[PDB]
Amino acid sequence: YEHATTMPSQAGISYNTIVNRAGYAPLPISITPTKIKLIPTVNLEYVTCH
Amino acid sequence: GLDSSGNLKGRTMRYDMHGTIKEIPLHQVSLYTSRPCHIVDGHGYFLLARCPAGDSITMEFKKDSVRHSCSVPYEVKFNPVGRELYTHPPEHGVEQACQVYAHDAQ
Amino acid sequence: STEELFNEYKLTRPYMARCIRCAVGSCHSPIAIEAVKSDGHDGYVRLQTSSQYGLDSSGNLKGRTMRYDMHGTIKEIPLHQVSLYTSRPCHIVDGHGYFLLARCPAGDSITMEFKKDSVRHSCSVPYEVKFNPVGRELYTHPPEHGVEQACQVYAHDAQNRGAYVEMHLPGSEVDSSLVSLSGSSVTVTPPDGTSALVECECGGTKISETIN
Amino acid sequence: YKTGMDSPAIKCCGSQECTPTYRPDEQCKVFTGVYPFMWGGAYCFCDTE
Amino acid sequence: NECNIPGNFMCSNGRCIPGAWQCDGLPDCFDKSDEKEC
Amino acid sequence: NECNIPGNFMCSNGRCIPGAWQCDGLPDCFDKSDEKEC
Amino acid sequence: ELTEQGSATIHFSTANIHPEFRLQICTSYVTCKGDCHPPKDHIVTHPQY
Amino acid sequence: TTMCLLANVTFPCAQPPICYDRKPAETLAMLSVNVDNPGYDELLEAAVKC
Amino acid sequence: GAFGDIQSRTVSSSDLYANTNLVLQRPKAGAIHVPYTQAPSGFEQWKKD
Amino acid sequence: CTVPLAPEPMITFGFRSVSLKLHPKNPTYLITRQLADEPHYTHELISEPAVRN
Ligand SMILES: [Ca+2]
Ligand SMILES: [Ca+2]
Repeated sequence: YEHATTMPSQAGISYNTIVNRAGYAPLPISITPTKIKLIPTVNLEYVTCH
Repeated sequence: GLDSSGNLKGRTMRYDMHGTIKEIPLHQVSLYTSRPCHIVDGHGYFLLARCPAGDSITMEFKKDSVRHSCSVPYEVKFNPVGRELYTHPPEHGVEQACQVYAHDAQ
Repeated sequence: STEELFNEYKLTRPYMARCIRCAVGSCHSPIAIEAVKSDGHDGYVRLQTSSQYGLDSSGNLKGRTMRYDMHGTIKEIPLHQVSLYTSRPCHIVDGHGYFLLARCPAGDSITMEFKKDSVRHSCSVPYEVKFNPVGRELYTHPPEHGVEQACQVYAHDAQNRGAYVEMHLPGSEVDSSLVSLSGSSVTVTPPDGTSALVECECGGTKISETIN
Repeated sequence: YKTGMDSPAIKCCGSQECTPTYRPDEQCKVFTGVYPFMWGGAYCFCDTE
Repeated sequence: NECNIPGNFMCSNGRCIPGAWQCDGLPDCFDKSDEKEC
Repeated sequence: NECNIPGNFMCSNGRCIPGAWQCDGLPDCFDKSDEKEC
Repeated sequence: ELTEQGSATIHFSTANIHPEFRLQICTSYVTCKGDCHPPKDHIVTHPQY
Repeated sequence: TTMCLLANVTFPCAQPPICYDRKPAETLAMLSVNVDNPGYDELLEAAVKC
Repeated sequence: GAFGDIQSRTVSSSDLYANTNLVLQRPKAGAIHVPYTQAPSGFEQWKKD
Repeated sequence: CTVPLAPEPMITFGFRSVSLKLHPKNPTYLITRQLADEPHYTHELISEPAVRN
């Protein structure tokens, strides 16, 4: 059963929802994001010092 | 199955050789269609082998230095059972009914 | 030193196993073929058999031998008595432990066979053996000459690279030739220097680990 | 790939259970009503079970 | 028990041999099951 | 020099024999190079 | 089976998206009214009831 | 380094106490618990020979 | 039966994803072996395509 | 006689449709027919990986 939703990009806060199939019992879905990284593609050119 | 006189003997071939009936053991006789076959048993004029498919059949034995052979152009064919067309029978699978040559000489 | 590389297979023994296509029917065979791997190019397969190679019946080194099991009793022959074929005859290169390196043409099965004084042993398994050419000119026997290309073949020497197979304790093999009938009781004669165990349900539940 | 196989665990007149090793794509089915064989004759001595 | 192929004799170990190999004076079964009651 | 095959030993005449035939106790190369320095 | 003051539960099968039928129970007719919903499977392995 | 196991004795894996021509099944019991070991090859190659 | 039925994250990752449609079958009467059925290797079929 | 056994087809369901992914080991007949007055049967020999809708 294809179910699409949307979650805000904010850590710590639990995000709750359910899935209502039209003649069955509602299925609850919970997603709590903990740590959301962002890792760029990093390319060393040179180092320097004294 | 007969000895060179007329009585029982286990795994032997009996053959005419210019009048004088001779004999050899049956593990000295090889035969092949395309691959080598495997003789199971013999009884009178008939032999039960296990051959793969091929477009001829060659039987040969070897004396001390004289080699004898016969090749005839008879199609030897392989037949699977059921709706999967194997060339060599498998190691496992569902049991199925078939129709093979009986090993005994009954 | 090659003995530091053969030292692993001193720890092990050959065994008998099930071959569905033997010399007459479906037997228990000394030369059961566990696998055939043929992923190199110019015709080189790698059998994993039930026998062992390069070792004699005690556990030392001999050059070209096959060490198989025979109902418990571990026997040997030279390697040039063993032949195998797929559709044409193959050509054995060498062996090391449970493995062998042949030079086989393409076909749909492997049939290893050797011959004793009168008993002929065989094992055929329906494993496809495939032949892989290099480049963009499809041959079937490699040519006399041309140019050279980067191929991958199975190596001709045993050498410790990062790939392992797994050993285990053997189970108990029931052997009939031990139990015999006396006048009124059941006589069990375990082999010399070797324990056994007998389980019966002639009276009640029974277990006894007898030693010689 | 290479399908790894385990050696068959036979209990003579008993019953067995499934112990998961969590290996990849691992299957473990248990078959009753067996009468297995070695080279030295029959292995178990029961007819069923 | 019974061999799958009809004209066969079954040894002690389950190996099926031809029926003309039973009681022939040559051992074929492990522990001679074709050489017991001849 | 070097053999094309991954694991072969090259004789004096250039014939490549496998690596476990070097110092094994049998002559394989013409004039036995494999059996010189063991 | 009927008790004195209990409640009997039956199972039925339909094609109706708004089923409504008179249920005869041994003398009398009671009206059963509701709204059915589409099932979860496309292809099943038993014929139609 | 890496210490193999035969008992509660953390011994160096290249220094075996025993050999295979001495004990039939104690080298085998040493290779029992030492399967999950990054020095299994060192242990075996040092542990067969004297 | 297609590309990537075996997925190891690196070459020596010691954690592989296997979806090979492996099914265990019932052994033959009087035989100790593990029979199985599975879809063939998809890396070989990808080399064939 | 012991006969082989093909791999399990991978059945994907849709509205009034069945798809079949078929990976055969050796060539294998797929025989379909409808359970109506017109069966419309289909006797096919599949030797390669093939999808049949
Ligand atoms: Ca006999
Ligand atoms: Ca040499």
